[PDB]
Amino acid sequence: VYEATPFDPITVKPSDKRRVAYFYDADVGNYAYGAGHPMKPHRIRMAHSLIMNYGLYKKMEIYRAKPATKQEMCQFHTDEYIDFLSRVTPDNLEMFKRESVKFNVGDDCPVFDGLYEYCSISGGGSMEGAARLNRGKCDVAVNYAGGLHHAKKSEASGFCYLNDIVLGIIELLRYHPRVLYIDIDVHHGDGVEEAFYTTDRVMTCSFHKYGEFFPGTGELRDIGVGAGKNYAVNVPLRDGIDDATYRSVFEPVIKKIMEWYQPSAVVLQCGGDSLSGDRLGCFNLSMEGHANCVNYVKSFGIPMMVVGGGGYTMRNVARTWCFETGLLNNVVLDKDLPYNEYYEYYGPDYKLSVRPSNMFNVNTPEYLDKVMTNIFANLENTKYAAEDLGDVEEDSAEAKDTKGGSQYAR
Amino acid sequence: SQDILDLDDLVEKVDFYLGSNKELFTWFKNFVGYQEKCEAFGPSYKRLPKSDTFMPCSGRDDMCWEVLNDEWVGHPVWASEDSGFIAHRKNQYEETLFKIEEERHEYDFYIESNLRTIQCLETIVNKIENMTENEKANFKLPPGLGHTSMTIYKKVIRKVYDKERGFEIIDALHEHPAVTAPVVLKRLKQKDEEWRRAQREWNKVWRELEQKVFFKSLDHLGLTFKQADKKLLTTKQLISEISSIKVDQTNKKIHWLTPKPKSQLDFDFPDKNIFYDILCLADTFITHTTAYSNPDKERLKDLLKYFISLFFSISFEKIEESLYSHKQNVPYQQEMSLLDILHRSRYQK
Amino acid sequence: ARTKQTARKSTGGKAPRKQLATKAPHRYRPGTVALREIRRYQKSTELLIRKLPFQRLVREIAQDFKTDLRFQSSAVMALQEASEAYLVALFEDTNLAAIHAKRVTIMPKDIQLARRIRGER
Amino acid sequence: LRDNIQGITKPAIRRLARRGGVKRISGLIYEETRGVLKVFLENVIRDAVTYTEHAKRKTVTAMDVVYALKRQGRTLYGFG
Amino acid sequence: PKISLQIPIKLKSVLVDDWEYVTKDKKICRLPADVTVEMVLNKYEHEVSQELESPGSQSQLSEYCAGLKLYFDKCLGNMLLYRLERLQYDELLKKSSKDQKPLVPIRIYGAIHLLRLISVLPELISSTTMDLQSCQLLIKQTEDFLVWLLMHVDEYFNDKDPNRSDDALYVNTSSQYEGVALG
Amino acid sequence: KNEHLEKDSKGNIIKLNEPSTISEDSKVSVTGLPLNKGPSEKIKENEDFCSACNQSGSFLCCDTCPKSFHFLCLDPPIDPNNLPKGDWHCNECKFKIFINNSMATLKKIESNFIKQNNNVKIFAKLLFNIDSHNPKQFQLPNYIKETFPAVKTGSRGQYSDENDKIPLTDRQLFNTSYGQSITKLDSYNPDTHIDSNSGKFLICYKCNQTRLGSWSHPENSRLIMTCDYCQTPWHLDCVPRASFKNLGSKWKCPLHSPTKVYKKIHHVNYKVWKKQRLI
Amino acid sequence: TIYERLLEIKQMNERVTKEINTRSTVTFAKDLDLLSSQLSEMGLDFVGEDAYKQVLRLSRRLINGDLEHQWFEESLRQAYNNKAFKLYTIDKVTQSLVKHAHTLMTDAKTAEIMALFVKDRNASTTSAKDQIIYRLQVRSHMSNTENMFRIEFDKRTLHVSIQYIALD
Ligand SMILES: [Ca+2]
Ligand SMILES: [Zn+2]
Repeated sequence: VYEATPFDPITVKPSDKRRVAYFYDADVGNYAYGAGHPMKPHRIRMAHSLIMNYGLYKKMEIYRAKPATKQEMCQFHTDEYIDFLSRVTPDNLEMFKRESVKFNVGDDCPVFDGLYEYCSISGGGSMEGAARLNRGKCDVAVNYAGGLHHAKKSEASGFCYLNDIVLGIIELLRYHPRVLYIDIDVHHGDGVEEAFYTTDRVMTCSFHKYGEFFPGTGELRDIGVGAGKNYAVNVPLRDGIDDATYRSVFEPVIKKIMEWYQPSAVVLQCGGDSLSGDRLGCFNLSMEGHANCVNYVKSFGIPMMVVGGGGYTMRNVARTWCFETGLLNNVVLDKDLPYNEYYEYYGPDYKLSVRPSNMFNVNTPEYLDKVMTNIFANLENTKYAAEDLGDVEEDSAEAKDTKGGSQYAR
Repeated sequence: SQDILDLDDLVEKVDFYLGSNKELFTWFKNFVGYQEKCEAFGPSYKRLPKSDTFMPCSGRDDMCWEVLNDEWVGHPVWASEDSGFIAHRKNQYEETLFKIEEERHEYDFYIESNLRTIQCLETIVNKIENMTENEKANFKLPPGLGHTSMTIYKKVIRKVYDKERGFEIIDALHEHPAVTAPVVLKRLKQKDEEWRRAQREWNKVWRELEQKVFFKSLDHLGLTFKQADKKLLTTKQLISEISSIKVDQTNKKIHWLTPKPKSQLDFDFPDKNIFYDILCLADTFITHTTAYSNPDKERLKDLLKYFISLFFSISFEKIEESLYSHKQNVPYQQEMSLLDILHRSRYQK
Repeated sequence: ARTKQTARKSTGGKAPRKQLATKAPHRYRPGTVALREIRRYQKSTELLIRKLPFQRLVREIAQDFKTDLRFQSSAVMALQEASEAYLVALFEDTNLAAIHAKRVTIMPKDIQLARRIRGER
Repeated sequence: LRDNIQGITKPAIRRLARRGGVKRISGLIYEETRGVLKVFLENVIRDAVTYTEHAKRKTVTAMDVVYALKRQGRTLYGFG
Repeated sequence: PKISLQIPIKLKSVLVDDWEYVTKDKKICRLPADVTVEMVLNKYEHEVSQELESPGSQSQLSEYCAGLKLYFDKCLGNMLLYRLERLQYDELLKKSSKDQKPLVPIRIYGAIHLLRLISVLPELISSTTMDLQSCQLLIKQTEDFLVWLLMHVDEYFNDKDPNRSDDALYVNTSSQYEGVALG
Repeated sequence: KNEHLEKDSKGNIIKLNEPSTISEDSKVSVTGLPLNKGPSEKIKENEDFCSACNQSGSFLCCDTCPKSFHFLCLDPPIDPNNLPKGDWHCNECKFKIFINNSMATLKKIESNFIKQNNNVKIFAKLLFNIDSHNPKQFQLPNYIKETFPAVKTGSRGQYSDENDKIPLTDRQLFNTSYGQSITKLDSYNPDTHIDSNSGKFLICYKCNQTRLGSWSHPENSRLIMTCDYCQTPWHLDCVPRASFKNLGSKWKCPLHSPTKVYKKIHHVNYKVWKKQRLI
Repeated sequence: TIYERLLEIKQMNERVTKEINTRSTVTFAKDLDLLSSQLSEMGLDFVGEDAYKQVLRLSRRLINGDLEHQWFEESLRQAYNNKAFKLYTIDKVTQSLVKHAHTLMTDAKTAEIMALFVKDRNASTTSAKDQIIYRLQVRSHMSNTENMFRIEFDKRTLHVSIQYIALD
């Protein structure tokens, strides 16, 4: 059921005029993982710096989510794990040796200074994004600071300490009976899939590279257990997927899910790793082929939340996150960067484009038909049917932020 | 037949054997009585015991208990079969854009983290000069200096002021800011000016290096092409390739019963003007080449024009104008048959 | 008590963790062939030290004296034919020292003595 | 080029000493010879570079190594 | 010298499977098992006591059962635990002190751990200095026990998938339990 | 040729310290300019292995003898947070110390133990001896592992079977030219579609074709791998299969009999059958 | 092989030629000196000509030896978005084609094959048996081991079909 079709230019849908809410906490740029570490929270700041110069702040509503408390972080993570995060600092690593092995923290996911604060910025950012959708204040929430989908209940994996998406989804689940989670990061979203595997209230459709690629889970046969059987949907893609082939897979599958299992809300994790040129991911997706994924899910008309997730090349992910923020606001951005503080990065033509590479596309139409056939076989079973709650406090950040980002330097 | 294997599982396994012979497999499905139209656990996830699921969570509502998963767990060290993973290989040049990226971040992280302290202290410092000197005596700053982030202003002061010495600065900054904040702000601006002056000098180094090696980083196949071609364009593989198609049409004949057809390989030539383009290319190389002796090169030039004009029905005179024009860009013609060209003895006549 | 330490803090070993710390009949009696190996060498003049492993040894030494040197392919030879000879002389002197000590097998005692007596220490 | 002195093999030394005249070579030589050869080159090169570094050249040519060897007393013939 | 102990193949195939679950599959046995080393020997001592008539052998039997229990308590800590199971053993000691009752391994551990002690009995015998007539006394007596264990292998060693039954003798290990035990 | 901070809190602060800013940052010194810009510019006593495990980790070292132990291995286990104060000894050294300097002949010490417990007498020596040895990790005696030819001890003491693929040489994983990656044949290797020894083409079982495509058009090529037991080539498409699986374990091709069967009784819910191990 | 590599360039030639001309410098990158000017000075940017005709007169310089290899390649990287990587060995494939064409004049056994072909290709009226006559004579010149090919041409549809033959 895989029909190869050439890519079409991204067209904006005038039917939907969603009022977006953008969550930017100005501090989230100032945390650094290590000397050579791939995860660089700088990419949020540049992706925000570009956004303000297009004048997208005229359409969006800028918010600064109140950082997540220590208790609210525990509604997914066990109390022992969160308690370890609060105290742990580079000077304290000697005192904690049993924990640092038990909790996979500080060796690949380093214990950098400010470990707790950065995690506290991510969660209140996604959690409140769900809280605003529930109240009806915004049809979209954009929290690029968060999206860390690799963390587990008592373990930090894949650079992700606090799994905000689970915290975000649990907030949506208090109003919406069913929630759909869509993963477009090249890695398997094991952090969210393993959390919601049993329940049927969440479907975790994840696109990833299988074949002993981290975390080496997400095989096609993993479809959940117990009540949540068929309510998990993994699409194991091979190397070198590109713009035209990705659309021919993403769109048919998503269209099937939102027909058979009608979600009340979507949590779309716009992973930057899938883009071409990233240091850890191996796909050939360009921006237009990647931002089209967001435009398709938006077109359905149901409330969604966009989380940043993982992106390892600051130049590429900051460009595509700005373009995706354009599509949600019903504006297709011009292919000309505006002057911004981080201008020397986007070489060499200084245009807003992520150029697809030359690498050989290996997914074959005979293979993709067998993967998409099994999924459709399963999906025909999924017919529809100091605590703060509904944290809502938002802070109205733009008065403070307008002088940032918007540059008249010369 | 030993009642160890269920009937449905038997038919599923036989499918991998007799799948192609539809007339046979259908008979087998008819024979055993198979009728068409949980245990689907999956390979990734393993169940934990009941006791281990009791490790507490403080803020889990009743709703969270039904939704979240505690029994089933999956980890990389199990899915990897303990043998590890394979990371995607990267170019020699694509690893330069990664070295540059880190050098970019290292300068950018320290400068920007420094600015956020400058504004934090700048609003503070102006407050002191408003206050009375007696007042100045008692204006301690709570941690975070009233700012939103308690951690940022520590990692910046500790970097500048010598590691450990830096700790009693912060304590002095809280306990006695009126005389500490003006001094710390002064130096932090001074360290800002030095850091920026470096970046600009480092900006030229990074920009040109990215210019020399960017378009190579995208080019995964181009770098390895020059070596691959001479490996895969040879007298051997061009015959292995065409033979591989012949065996497929005859193999199935063994199994799928495909008839033996003609024309294993098919080519198509939609555009004529490529032929004058290839000829003028090989015309240039032949004249330039030093290996072929000058009298013989006239045959090499005259072979390609005649063979092409013969095989592809293109008139020879049309070809000669095309070469002539390409000669312009930079006395008699009897009928030279390709048959004449192929024998040296007749060629001299 | 004194406890060394653990060098690395993870159970996976980082092989499964991305950005890994650790994942990115007839026989001659003894001696009879020896002599046959000598007359097969003392009669020949071909270079004994393998060349491309020597080239990379000279470059490594040149670095800490000056950076970005470029050796003429002749001046890597002229080093090799020298350092081969230096050693062959040293080994003759050590063989003498061992024949002296009344054993046959040269040993580092013999090397160090044949250098000390030369005064080239 | 972290360790190249381990590139001068065990059969390399064994072949040399076989030319020298030995018969049985004790195991600790194969390591200890490397210690000698190394401290030989560090003297021959450090001189050859200086002749080069003087003439402003950036290439240690054979006419240098022959000179550096000459002061060592180990005069070399055949190159200049 | 070298002492030979003939373990029946079926029991010799169990152990290997136990060696696979604990080192490769990385699953450990539920420690408070249903058939512990104590009642296993309680049944065997009780089934064989009536079987044999001569009172002389009854003394030989009863002490081999009484002895094997006392030896098992001393032995389990030292050399009857794979590395991955050391932590689970530790938490039992740490639970025992809080419960204020001293841990007694024969009450806790299952029949498979008794078989581990039997497997290394020849190596333990050879290390010490014993009378030869007692060496054949233990080995013959043990070979009589293993034969009895073979007749009842079905209802001590059952192959149940831990994911499924949850009554299986082995239970999987969390990614946190495995981390500390191996790390 | 040699001959040739503290501040009066009322007062101002003495400057903390002149910043010794030699950071050796990834760029050479944060304050320093680029250096020479040559390229990049277009114009110009105790052992280290646990005596019990024989592996690495955090150790607790015996004082008398050069034997180190894990924190978990020693009996009873010792918390890394809380340790016995002062010097520590392995249970072996404690024994020798115990014996030595008191009732020194062991015999008499042991002769009391056997006489002490006459009921357990048959096990008397074995009980006494166990107090002297250090803690150990259980390893199956060789006469058990030698019964089954397939099983073999791994590098770490693991159970390694005929199923586990022999490990790839560390060079093969990380030392390859860019064009050809051994680990993944995802760069159009056409020599996969050939049988090395015989020279004929490998033919998939499902479709009875080999899809070796032209060098002109490589997208016509379909990837083929071979079973690790059967040696029957399969496309990565026919067995739906994402990749080659050359790291974890030998790939059992479909078409090979089951070695473990879970049968639902349809009335415990299930019965398990496992093939007898090869003796 | 040359025709397949060249044609796929000419098919893109209409789209690429428009794209190269219409690309514009960002004003914020032109006031400052940021955009690379290395190729513009050397002239290897397809600003003034159609892309395909320019690719030829760059290749003609490659065989002539005027243009360094790494500069010829880099010019097609920026001009064609890495799409045209196959034209990196147009100098060598041209060479191998000439070398093989040289074998046709020499190797008098092979030349005698195209001695027959020219006569057959000139024949308008060929009986069915005439082809067999043509085939059997050609088989006489090859050794009984070599495996002759059949290249078939259709004038109306410019369709060339090659059949692999290893008959008696
Ligand atoms: Ca689910
Ligand atoms: Zn990712």
